[PDB]
Amino acid sequence: LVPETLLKKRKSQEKARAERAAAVIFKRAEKYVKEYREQEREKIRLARIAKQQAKLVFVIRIKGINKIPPKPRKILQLLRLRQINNGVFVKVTKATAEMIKIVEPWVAYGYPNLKSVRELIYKRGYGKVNGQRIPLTDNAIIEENLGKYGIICIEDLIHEIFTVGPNFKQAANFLWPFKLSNPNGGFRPRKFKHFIEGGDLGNREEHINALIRAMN
Amino acid sequence: LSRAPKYPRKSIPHEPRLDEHKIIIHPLNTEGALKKIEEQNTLVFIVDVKAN
Amino acid sequence: GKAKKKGKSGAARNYMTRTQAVKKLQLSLPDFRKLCIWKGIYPREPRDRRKVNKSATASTTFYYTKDIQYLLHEPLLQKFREQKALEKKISRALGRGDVSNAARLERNANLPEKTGKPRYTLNHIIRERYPTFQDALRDLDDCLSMLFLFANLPSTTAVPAKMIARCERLCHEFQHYLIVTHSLRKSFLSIKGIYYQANIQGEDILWLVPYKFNQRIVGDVDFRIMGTFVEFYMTLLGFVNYRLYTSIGLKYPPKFDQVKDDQGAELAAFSLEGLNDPSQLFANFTFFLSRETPRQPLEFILRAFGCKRIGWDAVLGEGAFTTDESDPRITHQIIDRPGRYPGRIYVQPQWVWDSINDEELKPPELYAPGAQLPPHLSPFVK
Amino acid sequence: QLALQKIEEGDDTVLRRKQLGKFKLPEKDLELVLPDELEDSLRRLKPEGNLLKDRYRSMIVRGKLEARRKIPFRKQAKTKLTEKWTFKDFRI
Amino acid sequence: TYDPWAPDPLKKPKTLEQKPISLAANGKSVPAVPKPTGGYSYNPAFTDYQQRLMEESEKAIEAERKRLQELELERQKMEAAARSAAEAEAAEARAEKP
RNA sequence: UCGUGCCCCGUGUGGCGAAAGGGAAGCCGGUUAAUAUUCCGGCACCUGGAUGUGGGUUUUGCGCGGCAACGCAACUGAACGC
Repeated sequence: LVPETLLKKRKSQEKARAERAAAVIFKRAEKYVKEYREQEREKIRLARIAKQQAKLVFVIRIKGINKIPPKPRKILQLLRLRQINNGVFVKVTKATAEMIKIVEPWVAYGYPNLKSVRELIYKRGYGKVNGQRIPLTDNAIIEENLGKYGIICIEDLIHEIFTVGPNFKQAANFLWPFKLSNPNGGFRPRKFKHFIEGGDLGNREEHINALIRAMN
Repeated sequence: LSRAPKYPRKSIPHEPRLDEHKIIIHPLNTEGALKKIEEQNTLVFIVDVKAN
Repeated sequence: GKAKKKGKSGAARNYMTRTQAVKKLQLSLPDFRKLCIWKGIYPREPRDRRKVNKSATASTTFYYTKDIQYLLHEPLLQKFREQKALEKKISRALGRGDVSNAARLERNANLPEKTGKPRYTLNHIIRERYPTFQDALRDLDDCLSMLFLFANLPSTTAVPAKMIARCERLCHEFQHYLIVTHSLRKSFLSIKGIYYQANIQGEDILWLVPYKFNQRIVGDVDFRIMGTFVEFYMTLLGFVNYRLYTSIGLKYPPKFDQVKDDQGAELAAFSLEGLNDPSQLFANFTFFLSRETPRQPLEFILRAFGCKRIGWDAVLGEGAFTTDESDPRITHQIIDRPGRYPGRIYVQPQWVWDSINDEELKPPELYAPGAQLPPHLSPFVK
Repeated sequence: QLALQKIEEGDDTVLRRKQLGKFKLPEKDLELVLPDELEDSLRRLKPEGNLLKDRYRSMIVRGKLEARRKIPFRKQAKTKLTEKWTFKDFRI
Repeated sequence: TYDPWAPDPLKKPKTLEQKPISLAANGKSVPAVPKPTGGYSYNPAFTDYQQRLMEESEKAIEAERKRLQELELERQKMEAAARSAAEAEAAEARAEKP
């Protein structure tokens, strides 16, 4: 009986228990006609965007049209915005601006401030190691996952994200998409209501920070 | 719900009906009571008929 | 006299179970547990629990009957009933389609997600539960540990984001009072967090703060009852902060700059102005905190022990004395990373802690970059 | 002999045998950095324990509330589904 | 504003003034934040670290010894039950003026 | 914890009505002008409550003995039933 591996086994079991604890209807003809008109409007808008042809933005997936065209679906695939209330950081280039303009009816995006970036990474920060969601509870995870790029701490990660450094792609890919909460869930008469209502298209600029503060 | 009245029905609470000056009236001065004083270490009083 | 019956006096009259207390108060279980936590009703243990209840088990909770009788007169019961009736009226307005009436009635709910404050006001409860300011100062250890823990948590339905922001605001105000009165005494870097010991009006106050990381909300805790504790402690710390600021003759609450807060000023977003020696250990120095150094404890300790010129990297937030690392006015630089400007002392963060614990400046050679640090002793064990 | 037999801060690590609540509190998790995990800097420190769990345990130990377990699913009201009269009386 | 410290029961009952139950074994009141010792430091002294390591090591040895003892007891109980079941099956097979 | 609920049970309905029916428990001696199983002295009992000490039980966890009738200072026992 080696006490070192006994204590190591006890610790491994305790942290395992800790992470386990921490972890057809009828369709209306009006619905059919509305869905066709939505798809024809989306097709016209996408055709117009395709015919027409570095900052930091925060993008939150919101509820929009139920049927999504394949090109916005693929852009949501690469932007990791499948579920509602998922948030990501995006470096603003020409290609990313075109993607954001394409998926505008399903997103709410803007310019996050330093407080929003810091609070998002500190309070809801998860990294993707081995394809798994690991909370950022120490600087060691960042050191062994992004230490080849000179990023050895959470503050280095925040610096890369906020200043949009050379390794912004690596930092944002390491960061898991943020799962933001619904403030309407705390009140029973508005329990089913979505927090962000669609319709306010375009850049919200610095007003995305109100949404981030409310939902983070 | 318990009562939460907007006004008290009685403005002033009435005093104790039976205080000590009404309970004790006067000691008894008869010869039986006077006997009991030294034979029994007992004092005999006339008290109010409602007092226990 | 007439013969007494069994079970009509004694422990049977003395104790009541949780079920009997809830039925006596006509409350729901969450409201009852909330009220018990807020009023200080504690579980009790009878000598023989069968004398109180014949179906009682080892997990049956008992309370004092007199305590439940005292709970019968608490004004928060009518507040609970008024809020329930108002929620019914809001549901009726939403069901009928009166959106303006629903919003107007929702403005009377005083929802924590909108106000940042508890749904129910506990100001009368604070005076009852702390008869003296000394009693409040003696409970400050638990209060500060809970609030400093919850200032770093994500938003839930139990404690919303505006509530968490208010908890952070109250903690910052308390830290500013400690800085301006130089009441901080000891600080310790343990494996669980940072311990702080201060002295306020002759009382020793010790509280533990987590390291700035992601905090795990595990299922082994009752998070909603923790939220009720948070509401009570934030109500207490508001009044404690007001009393201390008025005692040292400062207006309360301090002026708060939302623009600097959104830029990340944290402690620097507060402006303190008047109403209507170990404390000068760092008074002659200019400090520069690097990116990898813990800015909030470093700034708190340096400002409480005398430093007036603290700068840092731009990503650490607004409010630095200087952002240029190459500034010649910088005397000391705190580093924790494995190209040195001459005439500058480069030290690891343990130098500050050891120096303020020993009330004297430590030799900088033992705290150099890449050096094996001296052991960090506990300043509370004699 | 009977008289001499009668003649002959609290520590949260050693608790009393009787429970307060639904269960006796478990032993605390090991809060110790092992020699293979020892580091030489504050930056590489891996913090131990859980402070929220520590506050919850502290309140249970000091007796402000009793230890309860989470109930993930509650028993539902036993009901029976039936078709409404108007939908039953629908004819086409 | 409000600055505190400056028929309904205006007095609290003394049952409320009764102190709460302590779960500590000695019966005394545990502090809300206990004072940390030197062995909990992030960069502790060698003596305190070795003291904590020795205490946790001997506790782990005792726990593993007890666990192996109970595993052996369970194994012996299962073997005795299996032997009794085999004996029962064999007995059933052989039966079938003052 | 979808925290603002869920489960179990069925038996009905209250009061008055006996100083001879039913019913917890006090005897002896003495004492006054006049009361006394009520006063005094001695010696007891019933009902209810709280919480100790001794004794008992338990490492084969909730006693042992007798063939039995049953005994012995103790010697767990809710709902629902007989």
